[PDB]
Amino acid sequence: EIVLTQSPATLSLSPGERATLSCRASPSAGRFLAWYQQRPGQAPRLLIYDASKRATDTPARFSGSGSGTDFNLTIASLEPEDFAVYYCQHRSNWPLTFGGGTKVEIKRTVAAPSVFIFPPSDEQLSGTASVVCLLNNFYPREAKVQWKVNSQESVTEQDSKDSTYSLSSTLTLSKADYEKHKVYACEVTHQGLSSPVTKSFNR
Amino acid sequence: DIQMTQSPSTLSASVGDRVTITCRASQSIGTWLAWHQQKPGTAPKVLIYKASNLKSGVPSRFSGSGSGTDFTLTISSLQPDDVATYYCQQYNTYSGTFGQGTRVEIKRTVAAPSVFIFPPSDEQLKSGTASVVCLLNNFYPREAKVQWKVDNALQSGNSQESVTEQDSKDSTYSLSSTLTLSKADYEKHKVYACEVTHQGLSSPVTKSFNRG
Amino acid sequence: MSCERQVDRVNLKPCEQHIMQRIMGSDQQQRCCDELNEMENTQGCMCEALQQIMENQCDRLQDRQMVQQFKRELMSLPQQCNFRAPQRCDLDVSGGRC
Amino acid sequence: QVQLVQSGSELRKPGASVKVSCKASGYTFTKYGMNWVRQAPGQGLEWMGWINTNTAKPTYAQDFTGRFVFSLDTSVNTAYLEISGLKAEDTAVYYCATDGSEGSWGQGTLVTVSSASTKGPSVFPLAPSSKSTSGGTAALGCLVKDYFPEPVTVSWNSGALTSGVHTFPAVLQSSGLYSLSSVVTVPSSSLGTQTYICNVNHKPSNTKVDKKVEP
Amino acid sequence: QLQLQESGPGLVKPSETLSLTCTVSDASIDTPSYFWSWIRQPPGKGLEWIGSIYYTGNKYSNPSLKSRVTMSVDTPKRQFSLRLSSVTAADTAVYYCARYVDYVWLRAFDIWGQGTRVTVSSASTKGPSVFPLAPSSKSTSGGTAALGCLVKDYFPEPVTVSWNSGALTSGVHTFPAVLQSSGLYSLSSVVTVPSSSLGTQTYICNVNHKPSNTKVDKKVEP
Repeated sequence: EIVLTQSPATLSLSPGERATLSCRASPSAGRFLAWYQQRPGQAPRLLIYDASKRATDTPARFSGSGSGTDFNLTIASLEPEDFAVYYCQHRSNWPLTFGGGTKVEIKRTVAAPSVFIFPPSDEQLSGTASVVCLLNNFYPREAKVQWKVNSQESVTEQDSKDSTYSLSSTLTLSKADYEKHKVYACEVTHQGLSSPVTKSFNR
Repeated sequence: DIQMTQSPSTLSASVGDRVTITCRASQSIGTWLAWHQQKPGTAPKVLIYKASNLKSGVPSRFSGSGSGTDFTLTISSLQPDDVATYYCQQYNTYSGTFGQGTRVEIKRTVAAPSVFIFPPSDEQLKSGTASVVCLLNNFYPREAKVQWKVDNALQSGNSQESVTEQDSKDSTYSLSSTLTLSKADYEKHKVYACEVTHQGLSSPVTKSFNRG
Repeated sequence: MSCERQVDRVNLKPCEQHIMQRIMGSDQQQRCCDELNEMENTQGCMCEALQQIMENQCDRLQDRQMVQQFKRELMSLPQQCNFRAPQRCDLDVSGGRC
Repeated sequence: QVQLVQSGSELRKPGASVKVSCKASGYTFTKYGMNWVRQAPGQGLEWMGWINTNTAKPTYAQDFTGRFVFSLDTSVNTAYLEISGLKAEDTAVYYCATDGSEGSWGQGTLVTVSSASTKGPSVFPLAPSSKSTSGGTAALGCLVKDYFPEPVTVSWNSGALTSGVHTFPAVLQSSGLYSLSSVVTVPSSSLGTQTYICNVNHKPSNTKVDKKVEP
Repeated sequence: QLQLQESGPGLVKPSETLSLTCTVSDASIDTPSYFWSWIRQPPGKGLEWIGSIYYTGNKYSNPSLKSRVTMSVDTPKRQFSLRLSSVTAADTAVYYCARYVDYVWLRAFDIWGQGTRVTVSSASTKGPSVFPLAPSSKSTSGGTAALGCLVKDYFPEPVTVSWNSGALTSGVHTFPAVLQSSGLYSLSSVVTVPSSSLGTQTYICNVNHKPSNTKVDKKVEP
């Protein structure tokens, strides 16, 4: 019944900046509108309900405002724990609807990616070899994984308390193609690094 | 504690008469009262809920009224099949207790009993017991007397009585008296008689048989 | 005014309809508090209002289970409006003599 | 169509327990609470208390505290009454009942508490007298003797003969067994040409006896 | 101080009905103005309300899902349930149970459950295989060493990984699962630790797969 059009994904914002969130209800939602906070892998947490009425265990930096049709959620002093997707919810009428969600990101120092390499460990005994590269605590999400000895699978961790993402690149090979070469190189071009970094193992 | 005082404990009336049963509460129960009808051998049926609302299937001659402490159940034209016991019942938050009940019987014209005497069966006599049964059929009023006479000797403690419910059509009563004797005692005497006294008979009627 | 007169001024139908909807399974809840706000004092004469809501719906309450559920909603209605619940509402006696 | 169907009759020894079921249909089980009513033989109705069918919380009148427990199974729409430490005075018919416009009565459950055991009846004929009123009514019947517990059902001619039938209340003989008689008044000329049969059913012992009653 | 715990299968075949049960730990089901509700969230998407139910059965549901939504409340058992019929791939989501409060100044879900991941699929459940990831691999360069475990070939989601039975929780990174061409998920969980700690502390990864009820513990050694 009532559509809740939210603002787009807020860009990356450095801590201490001002973040505003917009939610619009095509029919007037009145005073009944709530804001939810959802960190990754967590259940959404109630943040603001009614108008400008913060919930318990909610920091003072969070505040709400808005008339029936327009609503605003503002984080005065951005903190690294504020990385979450925020949803606006209404119960003006019995059909309950949620907003599309506004995911905020935290801009921090460009940092640098710590790199580690893991060889296959006795999983070829059904012979498959998985080689893994660990990129730890790098800020810029743009990162390159080159597997020089192409089927690599890559999974990236989301933001954190240090606001730096972590990247894992898994290289799956068969045991016959695992013994083909003794040197398995792992080169990352980070663009936040001084120069490309290479990690390798023998056999 | 709220007390439910049902006023007529028993009630006799003629067919087509107006009949009123009153329930009075020690303190206000405010429309939280129901009227139930129970005939012997059968479960009760709800007549009235909320002290004035007829339940479905209840004849329109039934009627309820009142609120607070005073409630009445009315039968506009009493019918012979209205013979039953009627109960008020509070169903408020505190309690659900019933009234003491009102037994309703029909007043009709006097009908003399028809008397029958049944000798013991041959099958039962093989078991060493003789049962002699006297039947009074379709009499009114209920008050009847049955005397067992064996060789013109009054019997005491040898008989058990049983009265049927008032007929839902005839408004009459039927009674059965069973005289129980041992087989040895049964064949000691030959004349077994049943003397019956009722208002509908000018003189007592005795039914007898010769056996034993 | 007297407590009985204050209740007669306001329209409690949104309150009765809000409670009955929950019991039997535009904004009645807001209008109920809006109509309860049009009183000289809410802390006081609220019990008579709460009793009168049940009185106007007793004919639609079929048994003591429904009455008990209705009483629970009435005692929670002040908290629904961000009010203060009165400490002397004798709804049990009034609910058995309606 | 609101219906309350209860479990069948029970016979129990003193000190044992009984559990009466009451199954509800034709309405929402959790909408209205369930009442329980006891009726001792020949006495009035005593309200025992009620159970909240939504929260399962029971409420008891004082005379039925302790040994009487109300419970229910909402998934089956059944309320239960369980009586422990049974005494002879607990012999009664127990009803479940609901209040309101949809309120109804269960058919009732007879709980008999006795030290005696189930015994089938013997049936003897009450043969009509040979000296019957020609052109008038004649009486015949059957004697259902020495059975326990109650009830006994008597029909005539497989239920085809109902007019003029009288079945008297059972009497508790000094032997500890019940005995009733069932009679029917028929045309005198109908005897001999017509066969009158009494159909005696004693469900507790599951005995069916058909007895021809002839002069 | 109430808590909501949802239970039910994590795998539902496409033609069948999804059934979930939540247990309230406060006996607050009977309490007025509380609507026990369900909320689902597909991966890669946002929250969607699917319905709310009162302790008296007074219920409201999403209009686009009402035809297939059935809810019930069992007050004595402190439980409410959701039945969703004729599931599609669109019904694959993490299902939350929450308590909706109906006040004029509060119309929101104040407390949520942990969330049960339900995926609809015709494939059968398969438990995970766990392999170590040796730390440093005989070469230590910096003062911090990294180690991990590879959880491979399991279905369906999710898999929970903890280190040292939850004692080690700092520096831990469990990466999102990826779907391989075989139809089985896989992930890696790694944790960075000082290099002087190796040989004095034992690192054991605890892998839990509730869809298969499989628990496996693997220790990682240099």
